[PDB]
Amino acid sequence: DIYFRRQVELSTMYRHMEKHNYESAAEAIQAVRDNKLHAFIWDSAVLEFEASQKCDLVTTGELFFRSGFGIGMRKDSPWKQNVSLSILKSHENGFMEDLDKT
Amino acid sequence: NFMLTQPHSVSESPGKTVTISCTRSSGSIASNYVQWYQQRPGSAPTTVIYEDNQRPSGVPDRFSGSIDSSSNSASLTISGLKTEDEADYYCQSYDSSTVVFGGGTKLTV
Amino acid sequence: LNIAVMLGHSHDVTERELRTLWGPEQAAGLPLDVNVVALLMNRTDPKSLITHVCDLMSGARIHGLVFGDDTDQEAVAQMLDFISSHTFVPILGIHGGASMIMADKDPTSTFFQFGASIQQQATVMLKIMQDYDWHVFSLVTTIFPGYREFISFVKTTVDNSFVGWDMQNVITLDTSFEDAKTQVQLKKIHSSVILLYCSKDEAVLILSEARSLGLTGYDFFWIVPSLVSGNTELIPKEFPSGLISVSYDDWDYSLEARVRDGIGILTTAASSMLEKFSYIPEAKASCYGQMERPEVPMHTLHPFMVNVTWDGKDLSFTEEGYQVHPRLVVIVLNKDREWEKVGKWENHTLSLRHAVWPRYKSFSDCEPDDNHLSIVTLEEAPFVIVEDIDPLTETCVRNTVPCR
Amino acid sequence: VNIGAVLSTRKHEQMFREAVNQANKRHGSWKIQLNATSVTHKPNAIQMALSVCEDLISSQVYAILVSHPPTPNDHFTPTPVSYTAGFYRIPVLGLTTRMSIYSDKSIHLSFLRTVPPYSHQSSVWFEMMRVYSWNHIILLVSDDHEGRAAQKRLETLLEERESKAEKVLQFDPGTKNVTALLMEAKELEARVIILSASEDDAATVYRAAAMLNMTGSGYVWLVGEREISGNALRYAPDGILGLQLINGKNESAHISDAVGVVAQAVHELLEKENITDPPRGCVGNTNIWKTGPLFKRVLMSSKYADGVTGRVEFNEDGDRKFANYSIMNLQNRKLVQVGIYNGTHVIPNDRKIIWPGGETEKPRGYQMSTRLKIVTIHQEPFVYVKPTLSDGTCKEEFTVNGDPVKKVICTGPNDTSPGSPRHTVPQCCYGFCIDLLIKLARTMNFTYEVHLVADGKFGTQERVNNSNKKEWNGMMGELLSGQADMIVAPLTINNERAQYIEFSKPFKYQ
Amino acid sequence: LQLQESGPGLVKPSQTLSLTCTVSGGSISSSNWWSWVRQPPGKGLEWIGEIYHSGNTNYNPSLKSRVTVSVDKSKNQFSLKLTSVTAADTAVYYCARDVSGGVNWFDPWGQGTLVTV
Repeated sequence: DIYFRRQVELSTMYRHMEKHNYESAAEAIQAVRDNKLHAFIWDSAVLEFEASQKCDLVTTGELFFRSGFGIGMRKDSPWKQNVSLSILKSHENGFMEDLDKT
Repeated sequence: NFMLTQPHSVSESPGKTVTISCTRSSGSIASNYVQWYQQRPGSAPTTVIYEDNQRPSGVPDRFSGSIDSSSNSASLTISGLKTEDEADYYCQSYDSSTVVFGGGTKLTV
Repeated sequence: LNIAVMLGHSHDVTERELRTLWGPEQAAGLPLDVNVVALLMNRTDPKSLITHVCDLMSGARIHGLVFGDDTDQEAVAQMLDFISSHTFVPILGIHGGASMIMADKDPTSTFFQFGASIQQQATVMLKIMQDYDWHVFSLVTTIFPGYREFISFVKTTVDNSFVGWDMQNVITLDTSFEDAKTQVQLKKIHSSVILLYCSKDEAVLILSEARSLGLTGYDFFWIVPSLVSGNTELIPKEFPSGLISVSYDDWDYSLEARVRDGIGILTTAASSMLEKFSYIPEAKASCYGQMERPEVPMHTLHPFMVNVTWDGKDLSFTEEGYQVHPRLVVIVLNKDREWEKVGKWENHTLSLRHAVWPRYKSFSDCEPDDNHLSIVTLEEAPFVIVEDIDPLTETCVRNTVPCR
Repeated sequence: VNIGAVLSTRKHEQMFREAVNQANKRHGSWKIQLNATSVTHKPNAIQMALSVCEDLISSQVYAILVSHPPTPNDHFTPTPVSYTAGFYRIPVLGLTTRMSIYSDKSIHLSFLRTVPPYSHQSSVWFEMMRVYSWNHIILLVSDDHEGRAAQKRLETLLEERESKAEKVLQFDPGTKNVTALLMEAKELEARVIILSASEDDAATVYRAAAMLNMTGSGYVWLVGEREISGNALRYAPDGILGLQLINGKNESAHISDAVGVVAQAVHELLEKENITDPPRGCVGNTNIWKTGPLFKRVLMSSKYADGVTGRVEFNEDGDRKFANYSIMNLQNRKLVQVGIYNGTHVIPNDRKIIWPGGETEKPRGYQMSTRLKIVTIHQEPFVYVKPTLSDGTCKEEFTVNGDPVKKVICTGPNDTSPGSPRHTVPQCCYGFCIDLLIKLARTMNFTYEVHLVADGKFGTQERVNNSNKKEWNGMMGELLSGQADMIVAPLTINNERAQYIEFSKPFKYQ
Repeated sequence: LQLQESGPGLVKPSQTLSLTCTVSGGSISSSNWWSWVRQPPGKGLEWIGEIYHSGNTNYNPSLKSRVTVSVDKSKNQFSLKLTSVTAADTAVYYCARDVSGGVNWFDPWGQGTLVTV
C-alpha cells in the first residue's frame, strides 16, 4: 500500500484496490479459493508456498518490487552489529539455505 | 549553631509522669531530629530513644518521644516511673554544621 | 446579581442606557436578576485606575466588568490582571487596551480577553498560504517576543502536516537594518512566499531594504500576522500593495456587541452557578485589607466559562487563555492604501474571495509583468480530463495542474 | 537624579543611601546630582502598589530598585513593581528574586536581575556532563512554570551533541504520592535522575522513593539548590550532590552592584540624543515615555566590569550571566562542597567524593538489560500458530531427519475477530521464524517470552482521528513505542519505514 | 564489634597526645564512620569531630586548626595528632561507633578513658 500510494503512476489501480483491500493475506487466499477473488497480489514467498502445498492456484507474472524481510530495531539499541554481522557470517556457511530447504 | 536547655534536673516519686523537654534555641525542631541518650552515673552514654519516634532494642516502652516544634520542646516521656531509671538523659541533635548535645538530665526517684 | 461596566470615553461614549442594550432577555433566556451599572472615565491612570475599579467593586458589590479602554499599551491589560489577582474579580476585555493577550496568566488569576492566540493566527495564515499552492518558501524573523513561539509552531506543523511544505533557510535580525549582520544574511533568500516576522519598525526597515534589493518583484509575496496590523490607518511608504495579513476585525462586531457578549456570558455563568450548586458569593469586602492569605470559596468560576455558547456564538475560553472561536479576518492592501475585508475565518473554513490571485502591483512601478497567461479549454477526449481533488492533502494529486 | 527603591527595613535604606552617596562621591552628576529614596513594603499589595506608584512617580525617579524580602511570600516584592514600572515602560532591577517566570520579557516589559533564576543552573548540568560518560537521564520535573522553563532549556541545551534524554516524565507540583513515577522509573536501564523542582515536592519524592531502594548502590541523583532546602536536607540519602550559588542572601553586594550600574548608565546617558522626563504623579498622564526604551536598551548594554561580585555581566533577556556556582556533596548528613562552577570550566576539589550506596567508583547509569522481549505476527508460511492444549506445553512432533520440532509458548492475543477482547491466551507459534529466533537466541545468549499483537497488521503510517498529526500504528508502532526490541517477522523494507528507523540486513529475498 | 580507646590517661601538656581507637569483631572496611565526642567533667558534652575509614573527615567548627586524625587498616585502628595540648583537655574522651543510616547518630558508646590533663 505504501509503495503504490507513494508511487503514483498507476493510481487507477491504487484506488481500484483501495475500495477492495482485504484484511489478512491468508484470508485473501481462502477468499480467492471460493471464487470470491480472481487474483491476489502479494509478496512472493507466501503465495508460492500456498500454491505449492495446495495446488489449485497459479502464479501469474514473474516478479516485481524485490525486497527482503528484516528484524525490528529502534534507532537506539545495542543489537546492530551482534545481529547483522551474526547473520552475515551465518549467511555464507550453508546453514540458512539448509534451514530454508528444511 | 544553637544550644539547648535542660535546667539541671527534676525530682519526683515513682508513679508520676515527669521528664525534661529539650528546647531548640534557634530555629524549629522539624528538619534535623532529636535523640535521647541514657548515661548511668560514672559510665558511658547509651541511647534511650532515637528520633523520638521509636525506641532501640532493649529499651522498654517506658520511654517515648514527641515533637511540638511550636515551642520547639523536644518532649520525652518516661511514664511508669521506677527506681532503675536513675541515669543521665541527654538530648542530641545535628546539622550540616555540627552535632550538638544536651546539658544532661538526671532525675531523683 | 449586579454587573457593572466602565469605558475609557472614546468616540463611542454614550448614555448609560444607550450602552445598556438590555431587553426582555439576553438572547433566549438567562433569567438571572442582574442589573446594569454603567460607568465611564475619560482618562485612565494607575492610581485613578486602582481607586476607580476597586471602589467600583466596593460600590454596588458588582459581579463583573467588561472594561475596554481606547489606550494602546499592554499596561492596561497587565494592571487589570494584576488587580483581578488580588481581589478575585473576573474581568474580560473587549476593545483597545484589554485586547492584546499576554504570554501567560497567573494560575489563580481570573482575567480574560477576546483576542486570538499567536498559534491561532499562525495556523489560519498558513491555511491561507495553502490554498494558493505556492509551497516553496523560506523564513525570516527578527527578535521580538512571541517569535520563538511562532517559529516553533510553524516548524512543528510543517512536518506533522502531509502536503510537502519546503521550509528553506531562516534569518533572525538582532538590530534590524544593520548591513553588518542583517544584510549579510537577508540577501541569500531564494524563496517565493516569504513570511517575515517583525513587529513594526524592524518591518519597515526590512521592507525598505527589500526594495533596495529589488526582491519586491511582481511574484514575491509577503504574509504577516495581526501584530503589524496596528490601526489600519498608519501605513508606511515601504509596504508594497496587497501585503496580505490576518488580524482582528475592526469594522464589524462593534464595541456594544462585545459588551452584550460579555454580559451574556457572565449572566450565563452566574445562572449555571445558582442552578447547579447555588452558593452566590458576596463582594470582596474592601478593596485592600491588612493581611490575609488568599483562599477563594472554591474555583468560583475561573474555569467555568469553557464550552459556553450564547446566541449561537461559541464564546468559550480555556486555561490557555484564548477564545475557541476567534474573529480573525484576512486583509489585503490594494493600490488604494486601504485595508479590505478579503477572507473571514468561519467555524473552521478559509473562505477566500479571489478564485485566483489577481497579481496586484508592488508600489507603483517596476519591471512589468510579462511572463503570464490565462489559458482555457473544455474537457474532451483522453487529452484533457476533469477530476475532483482528494480529501487528503486537499489540493489534488501531484501529477495534475490546478484546474478551475 | 532622584532614583527610587523599595526596601524591607531601615538598615537596608541606610545602606542604599550610603551606596548611592559613595557613587556620587566617586562620580556625580553635574547639576542634577544623585538624590535617592527608599520605601518599605506593606502586606496589603494594593496599598503597597498605591504607595509606590504615587510616591515614586511623584518623586521623578529615574531607576527603580526592588529586592526580595527574606520572608517567603514569593509574590510580595516584584509582583507590583515591574507592572507599574512598565506602565511608564521604565526598567526595574532585580536584587534577590530568582524565579524564571520573570525572565520572559513579554508581560514584565521591564525587569532586570543579578540572580540567574533556576533555569540558568540547568546549564551547569551540561557544563558538568560534557565529560563524564553520563548518557542516560530520566529526569523528573514538576508542573511549575519554573520547572517548565528549566525543562525546555535542558532539552534545548543538549541537542548540540544531538543526543536525547530517555524519559522526561513530569508531575503535579507539591503532591504527596509519587510512588508510581518511581517504580516505572526503576524498571529502566537508566540510572540517573536530574529532578529539580519545588522543595516540598522534593521532600515528598525522596520520602516515597527511598522506600523503593532506588537510592541504593549504583543509582545517583542530581538536584539543584532550591530542591534541597528547608524540608529537604533531611530526607536526603547520602551522595545527593548539591548545586548552589556563591553569593547568597547578602543584600549589600547586590545593592552595590545595582546602584553602580544605574549610576554608570545615567552618567553615560547624561549625554545622548534626547532625554525626556518622567510623567509627574501616579495619576494624570496616560502616555508612555518618549525615551524609556532608550534607557532600557542602554541598560542591557552595560559592561560593568568592576564590583564586589566581579563582573556583573547581563545576558540578552534582561538577566545576569557569568555566575559562579558550586557542586557540593552530602557526606553522611554533613554537607561539604565537592565542586566549583567558574563557568565553562570544572575544577573538582581534592576531596573524598561519595555516592549513594557506598562504593567509591563511577556508578554506571547504563546496563545491558539482557531481557529482549519478542513480538511477531502470524502470516502462515513462516509462523504456524496452534492453540496449545490444556497440558502446559505445545505438543511433540517429529521430522524425517530425526529432528523434532522446536516449540515455545507465545502469549499472543485471541481477538482476531473484531469486538472480542484479546483473551491473550498462550498459544504456540513455531516454524521458520521460530527457528531463526532460537538460533539467534543461542547466538546472543538471552531469553524470550514471545507474543503476538492484537490488531494483526503491519501498521503503516497514517493520521490520528480527524487531525493532521501523523503516527505509526500496528506492529511497527509497538516497536517504536518501547514495547519490545525485536519484532522479527516477514516485514518489507520500504522507504517511509526506513526514513526514520534502522533495519538489520535482510535475511531473505522476495 | 567492640570499640576500645588505647591511650588510657596520657595527659602530657604542651605535646602531641595520640589516643588510638581500635575495634573487635570487624574491620573499618564498611560504609560507616567514627566518633570521639568529648565530655567535659561534671558538665555536658563537647563534640570533637568524626572520621571515615577511607578518604575524609569533618569536625565541629569550634576546633579546626588543631585536630588531624588518621586511620590505618593494617593495624585496624585510628588516632588523632592533636597539637599544643592545653588545660582544656581536662575532660573525659570517649570513642563511640556511629551509623550513617538516615540520621547521623552514634551507636552505643565505647568504654571511655579518663584522660584529663
